[PDB]
Amino acid sequence: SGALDVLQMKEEDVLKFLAAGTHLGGTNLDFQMEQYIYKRKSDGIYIINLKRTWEKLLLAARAIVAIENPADVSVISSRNTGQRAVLKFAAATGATPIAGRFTPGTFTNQIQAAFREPRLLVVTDPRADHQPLTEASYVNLPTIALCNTDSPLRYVDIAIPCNNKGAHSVGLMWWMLAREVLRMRGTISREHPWEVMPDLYFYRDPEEIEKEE
Amino acid sequence: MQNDAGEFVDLYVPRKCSASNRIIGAKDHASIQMNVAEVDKVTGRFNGQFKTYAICGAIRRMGESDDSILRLAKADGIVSKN
Amino acid sequence: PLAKDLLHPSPEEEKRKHKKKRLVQSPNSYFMDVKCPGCYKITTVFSHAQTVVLCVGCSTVLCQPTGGKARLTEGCSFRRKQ
Amino acid sequence: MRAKWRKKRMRRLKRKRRKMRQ
Amino acid sequence: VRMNVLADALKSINNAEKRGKRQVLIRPCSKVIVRFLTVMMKHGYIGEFEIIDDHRAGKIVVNLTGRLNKCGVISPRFDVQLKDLEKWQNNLLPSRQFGFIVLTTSAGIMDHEEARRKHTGGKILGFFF
Amino acid sequence: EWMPVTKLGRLVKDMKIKSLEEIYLFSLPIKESEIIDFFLGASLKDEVLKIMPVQKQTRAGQRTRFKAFVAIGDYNGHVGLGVKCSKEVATAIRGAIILAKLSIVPVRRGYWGNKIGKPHTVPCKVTGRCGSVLVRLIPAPRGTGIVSAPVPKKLLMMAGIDDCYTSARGCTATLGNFAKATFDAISKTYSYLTPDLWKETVFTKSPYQEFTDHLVKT
Amino acid sequence: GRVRTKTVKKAARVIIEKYYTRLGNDFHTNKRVCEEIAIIPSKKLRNKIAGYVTHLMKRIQRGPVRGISIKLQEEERERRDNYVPEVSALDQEIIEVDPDTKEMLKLLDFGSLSNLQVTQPTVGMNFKTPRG
Amino acid sequence: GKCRGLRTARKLRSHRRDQKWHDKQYKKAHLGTALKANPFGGASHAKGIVLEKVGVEAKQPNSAIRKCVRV
Amino acid sequence: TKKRRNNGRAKKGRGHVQPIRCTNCARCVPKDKAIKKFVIRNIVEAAAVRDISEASVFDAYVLPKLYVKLHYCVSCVIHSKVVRNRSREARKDRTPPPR
RNA sequence: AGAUACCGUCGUAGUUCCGACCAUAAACGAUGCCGACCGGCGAUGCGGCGGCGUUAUUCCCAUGACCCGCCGGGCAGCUUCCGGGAAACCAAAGUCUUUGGGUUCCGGGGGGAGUAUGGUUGCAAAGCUGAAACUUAAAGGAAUUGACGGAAGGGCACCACC
RNA sequence: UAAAGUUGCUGCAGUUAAAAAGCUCGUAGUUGGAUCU
Repeated sequence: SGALDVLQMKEEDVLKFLAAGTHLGGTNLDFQMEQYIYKRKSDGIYIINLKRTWEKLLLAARAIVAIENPADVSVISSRNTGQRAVLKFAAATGATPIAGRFTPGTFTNQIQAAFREPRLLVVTDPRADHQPLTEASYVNLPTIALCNTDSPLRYVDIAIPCNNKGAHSVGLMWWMLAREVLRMRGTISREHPWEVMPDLYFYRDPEEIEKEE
Repeated sequence: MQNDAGEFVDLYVPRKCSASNRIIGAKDHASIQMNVAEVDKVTGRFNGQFKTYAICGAIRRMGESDDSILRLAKADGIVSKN
Repeated sequence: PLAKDLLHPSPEEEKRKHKKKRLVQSPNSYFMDVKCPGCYKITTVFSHAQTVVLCVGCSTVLCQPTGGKARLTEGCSFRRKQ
Repeated sequence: MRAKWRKKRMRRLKRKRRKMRQ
Repeated sequence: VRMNVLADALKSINNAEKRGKRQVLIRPCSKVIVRFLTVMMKHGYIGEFEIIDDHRAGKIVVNLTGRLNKCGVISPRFDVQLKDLEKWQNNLLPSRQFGFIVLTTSAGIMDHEEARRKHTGGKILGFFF
Repeated sequence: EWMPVTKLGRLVKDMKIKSLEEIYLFSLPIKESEIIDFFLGASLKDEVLKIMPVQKQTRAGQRTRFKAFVAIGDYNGHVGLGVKCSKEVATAIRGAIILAKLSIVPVRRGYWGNKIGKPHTVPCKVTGRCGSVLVRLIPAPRGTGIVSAPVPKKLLMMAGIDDCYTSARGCTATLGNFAKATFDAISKTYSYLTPDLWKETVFTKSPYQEFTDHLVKT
Repeated sequence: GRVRTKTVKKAARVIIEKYYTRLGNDFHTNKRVCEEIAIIPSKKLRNKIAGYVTHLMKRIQRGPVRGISIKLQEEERERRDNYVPEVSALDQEIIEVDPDTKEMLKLLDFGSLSNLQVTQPTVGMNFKTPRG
Repeated sequence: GKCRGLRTARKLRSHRRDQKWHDKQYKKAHLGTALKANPFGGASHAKGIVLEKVGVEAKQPNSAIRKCVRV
Repeated sequence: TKKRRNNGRAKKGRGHVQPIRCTNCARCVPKDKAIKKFVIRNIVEAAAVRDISEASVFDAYVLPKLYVKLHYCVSCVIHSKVVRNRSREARKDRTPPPR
């Protein structure tokens, strides 16, 4: 942000975070995620300082915007909880998605079919996305990650402190990142709410779609 | 860099980590040079400017790239105080 | 990590430390004015007293030595100084 | 050969030598 | 037990610089440690430092600029004449273009170049580059 | 005809990168030897340091492959080392030449004493390590030449080092470890922070960012 | 003893990945289109390939296949995931918030929100699984 | 570790002097048993009288009769 | 070379551990090195349980169990398949088999 | 086959205690001691400190048993591109050609050989100190691939079986 | 003699390659915290 009141966090954003459980971390804390936690609860749960969450989300959006080829940003999700969110982010923002299993050698093996050379890498969970992250250490790839309290911060350059376990929180974080990136780009304004809503980025269990059909 | 006559005799000047000031090597493939888009103070949009931060692969391996980049952004006015 | 300010530790972190590993060592102990309802004068008791202190105006036990902090008898009002 | 049995042979040799040189 | 507090100080500085830390705590402090650190600072190798006064022996918080490759002590403090200074420079310094051998002479604690300028030998305390 | 496979290869072929030093400045991995042929492929000399027959025991015989250790480099400021193993010696040498091209690093040269002329020696004492083999390069006065074993001498000459003292420790009889240790020592020349490199780095536009439009539109 | 070799499987995958529009669900038509659009040097190989193609068509109708990937499936799935509920599952009238996160919000100057219901914390401190 | 003290010269020199005796070449060249057991007595050559011609069998990997003389 | 960091025993922080006799061969093995099994088995087999329960003068007498402590030496424990060889990586695993 | 062994039945010294000797073990962490610095995590033992809550001393505090943390020493464990190393592996076996914190002991290719000899100690057995002639191109460490195993676990076959 | 950093003060080794005394105590020896313009 930079104390720019146009970039300050809104009441609606705070309510979205509190409803998605974004502020709720885990029972374990990586020593490098200490600076992002407010305080531990009476039941061993760590609360995530959402001011730092917004600060890191804005920093990640700034890093994403400073790539004038949007397809040079790679958005990765191995878990099902963030595959639809990653696809929606790639569609809205113009990035390149990898939803599903990440084939090792994608960044390193020039001969492979899915070989690509992104300029920035964003992942849903450094624990579950450890394979692209490691390959990021081979091709000079900056990395953004949605990190929980116990997330490992190796090869993670911009760590966004948020709950990345629940589907609601993952979808909301990806939606907010897409919204911030678009707002910094110029498309869509900062005045009226975005016409898209977080539930598009969410993940529904197959039983949920069966219930909805 | 300089000889007695004053002309520069180096092949090139390697860049240094913005976090540790140590020289980033020619075959340090885990090092990154990340650009953070600058924003107009009133409109809150990309004005075409950015801040460049180079982090060597050692700091990224230690897991201190996050803290180092956050601190570099804070000192540049990108990140709000506290 | 890698940027900890060792000259200005936060007071909570410095109170968490061992009394000797602090930036400037300070004791965890204290002195208390203790007063008994059956007494007309106060006395000064060390928080970690190793002897059995008796009332200045009576014959009652005031604090019993323990492994660490002494056990002040109930009904006695104790207030820390400084 | 096991080293302890070599040691035992050497000790028996030394005893036989002690009997040699009284 | 602890001997050569300068050795411990320089080891702490070296280990903190290897780790990439911006600051290091040195304890206990001493006049020799402060003079060595000042000689280090005038050449731009460590930058500013602060002496915490506890009422038994000082501590020093040294800000670290990542310009330091190796700071080391030479134990025992061999007495060095001006003739042997070149041999010590060849042994301890990485190059003739940089690196300093610190000596305690009757004129104070100073690098080898200042010792040559003042035309004095002394006892070698250590080196830094 | 070279058809680039990577973004860096496309930028080099399209004359967007003007020297190897812009690639070195950003530590980008070079994965096509045609980039090295483009930038230095008029002064590069190759030299097979060794052909080593290695064997794998099998049920009905020893499978024998040959490992080619090849040093490369124009005798000014650039050197590379490549080790490639194959069932055929010629194929091994070809692969080793390609790998030595892929591993070419910039060599920093300095002055022993006073700084008249061009740099002639290593800027400082550097040490390379490979499997118990320690190779130390020490700056030497002008005109002394390379005071070393033949194996490190070949690499130091191909690196453009005019004169240098050396020390070796360990099992230098293993030519591969000796060569890799002296290559490490040579490559550490530019990674050494000397006081002339204390000036703050002025960051420039990376090749992938400064010609992103060209990559998109080509 | 009716496992399909990787030749048949790979050829069927390529045919399905390139020529989805032409083929159908009846083996006696898949074989004809395959022999039309491919050089299959044996009748038996063509029959095996067409049979696995029919099996793959029976596989795709019930859902996307792991080994099958064409642009048409991608657009159809993005159409399928173009689902947005009437009311957002996120924002509702009352959301529970613990006292500690309430203090965190009051630090952020968002502690005066009325959507927040201050729930009580856990009665005890039993959150570690027994060790052993 | 080794003693590094300004007054350890005697200890260091004594340790070096004792440990030199564990070097086979130094002990050979500084004991006198090797010199007294050397048939040449420390010389490079020696004159002798041939007592007989002998044929010494080569070591196991090779097969030959090396012609030598007892002098 | 060292096969195990603990040397195949649990003698950390002491110098001597009292020995025990192997239940199979009576070999002397340190108590922390021996492989210990605690078998709590029904005193009658699953075959004889039907006849024994049918012939019982009580109703729901519940047969008593048998609590046996076995201390195998390494040779006997390996021969009896109570433990078996493991790969160099899998040797480090210390969770008991699920059973 | 032979068994001067393994297996079995007996069974002396011994195994036990007291006093006097002996001073050796794969006496092992095969890793001297003292000191500083250098990652993380969860446990556990002792002491201390702080705190929701449960339980006992019929009820109040104290104190016990739990629970959640912190601090200090301790036996350890997991993890890590700290760094090291020939590697195995080691948060020490790291802070080592960028080589110096203090100090003791001790090694110098393999055998001959811990032998001969002298000295010393012991009642003895033996302990400590301890060579040389001669001989030899290798012994050896770690790891890899095979082959093999009277090692384990899987799989296959009417030239295997049911 | 150098090579031999295979006698290592510079400058070697001692978990497994040769090697830390079984273990403490202890005199000589070696080494010894801050501080005085």
